[PDB]
Amino acid sequence: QDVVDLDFFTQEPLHLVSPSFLSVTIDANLATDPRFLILLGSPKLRTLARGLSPAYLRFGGTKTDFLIFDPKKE
Amino acid sequence: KFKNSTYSRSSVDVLYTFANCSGLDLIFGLNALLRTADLQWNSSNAQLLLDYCSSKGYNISWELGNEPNSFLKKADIFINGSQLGEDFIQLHKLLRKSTFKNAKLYGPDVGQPRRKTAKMLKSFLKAGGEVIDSVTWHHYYLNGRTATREDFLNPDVLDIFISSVQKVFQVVESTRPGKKVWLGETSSAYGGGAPLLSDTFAAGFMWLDKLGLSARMGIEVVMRQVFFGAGNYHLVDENFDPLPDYWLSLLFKKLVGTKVLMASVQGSKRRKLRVYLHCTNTDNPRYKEGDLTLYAINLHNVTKYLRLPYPFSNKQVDKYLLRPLGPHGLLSKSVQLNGLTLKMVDDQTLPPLMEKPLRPGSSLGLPAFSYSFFVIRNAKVAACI
Ligand SMILES: *[C@@H]1O[C@H](CO[C@@H]2O[C@@H](C)[C@@H](O)[C@@H](O)[C@@H]2O)[C@@H](O)[C@H](O)[C@H]1NC(C)=O
Ligand SMILES: *[C@@H]1O[C@H](CO)[C@@H](O)[C@H](O)[C@H]1NC(C)=O
Ligand SMILES: *[C@@H]1O[C@H](CO)[C@@H](O)[C@H](O)[C@H]1NC(C)=O
Ligand SMILES: *[C@@H]1O[C@H](CO)[C@@H](O)[C@H](O)[C@H]1NC(C)=O
Ligand SMILES: *[C@@H]1O[C@H](CO)[C@@H](O)[C@H](O)[C@H]1NC(C)=O
Ligand SMILES: O=C(O)[C@H]1CNCC(O)(O)[C@H]1O
Ligand SMILES: [Cl-]
Ligand SMILES: [Cl-]
Ligand SMILES: [Cl-]
Repeated sequence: QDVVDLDFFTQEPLHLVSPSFLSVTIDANLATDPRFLILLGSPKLRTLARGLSPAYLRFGGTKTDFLIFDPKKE
Repeated sequence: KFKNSTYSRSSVDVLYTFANCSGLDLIFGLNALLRTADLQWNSSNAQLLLDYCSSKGYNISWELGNEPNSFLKKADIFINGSQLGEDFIQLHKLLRKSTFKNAKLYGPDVGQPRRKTAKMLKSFLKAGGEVIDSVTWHHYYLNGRTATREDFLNPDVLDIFISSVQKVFQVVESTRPGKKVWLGETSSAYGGGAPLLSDTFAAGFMWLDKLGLSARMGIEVVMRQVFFGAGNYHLVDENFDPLPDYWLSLLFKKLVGTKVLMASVQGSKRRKLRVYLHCTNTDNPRYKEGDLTLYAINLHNVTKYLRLPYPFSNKQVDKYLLRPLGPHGLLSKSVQLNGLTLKMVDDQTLPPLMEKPLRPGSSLGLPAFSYSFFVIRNAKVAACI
């Protein structure tokens, strides 16, 4: 028999997640890609990213601890 | 293996522009491995970046370090959790003296809680817990190098996540009770994902189950590794084409609300049929205050038919069933919603997400190796209003 009864608890919220509960990352290593400006400038990619708004975008990864800000660099 | 690289103002602007233009909130991880003679964090480079970002009016949130449990292996430097907490206190003082004095700070982005990672998290929250806005930790089920198709479909693999979540809350409740807990970086399989698995329909069982368990267990935010990038676990491939997990993520975003409820199956086995229940997302224009969203995973090799309990048993239900586009079955990179392939209309236009209205009082059909959302219309649940 492949029929299953569900039980629902609906009295009160058991938890409240953020409106940004489903968030995304970009790996810090992507900033070492020569085409970083082309990739994140992509109108197609920004359309896809807008579909997940509201969300956090966390820029981080193993490379987080091997990246140094150089305000001179072009 | 990892060498130092520099990044430019241009790179910071590329990143911020992407986030701002996409309606996303940027969190930026600072380098924790810049160390003074006596192994205090050297904040001088972070100060250069904070000043630049303030100078451009960039509203940015901060982290400091990634997987500090791994520093000894990756960089041959051991920073204990006590010292790392002191480093966070020092970053917090810099944020309070910047133009965005209320900027958020998250950490410490530890790996999943083994003995030594639990110890680091505990000593970190004792030392630095007062200045973090949320506790961040990371989770992967498997090594991407050795993961199998069977692993992606195995409830015994899915269930391992529950014990990780329980162990993080045990640390947080013993040190900083009530502090919010976030999954700072998570996916199916580490080392960049499981080839030909982490980028397929089969990846969605782990992703949707993780979302369900996280919401149910008190995790407030889940950050998916990765939106776009070199790893197999990306939501969007190198050709800017969305993978099945993108479409699953878009549906979750559109249908699933902030208020978490509970569903369970009345049978003794609560393993291969996995069910989750929230209030419907109030922003979905189709639906109204009081509506429920049920989502379900069927890891059985046959169709299951779900019966809604009183007083929902005769309500109109909107089905959103995802199945792979053939011929590659669960290893497909294409997905159909209620039998319609999901594809961009053009580079600027997401498709409409078409529901399938069920005949009221019908049982909810969930095919073998599939996942679905079900919106219960006019549910009038008081907890959801
Ligand atoms: C399918 O899986 C079987 C075990 O699962 C149980 O039996 C099947 C028919 C379903 O009713 C399911 O709800 C039960 O949990 C295996 O023993 C069997 O090898 C598998 N059959 C096929 C066709 O692969
Ligand atoms: C990167 O630079 C930091 C100090 O700025 C140093 O401690 C570390 O050894 C460098 N890493 C590598 C592998 O060059
Ligand atoms: C921190 O690093 C900067 C730049 O590498 C250096 O000028 C400064 O002396 C360092 N501070 C300490 C306390 O070592
Ligand atoms: C930064 O953005 C957050 C939303 O992420 C907002 O609530 C906060 O007040 C902002 N800070 C400033 C000063 O814009
Ligand atoms: C943690 O490391 C700091 C910095 O090296 C050191 O001074 C302190 O004694 C350490 N604490 C423990 C318990 O190892
Ligand atoms: O794929 C992995 O194994 C990840 C582990 N955490 C850091 C990272 O996101 O950079 C990835 O290396
Ligand atoms: Cl981990
Ligand atoms: Cl430690
Ligand atoms: Cl990447």
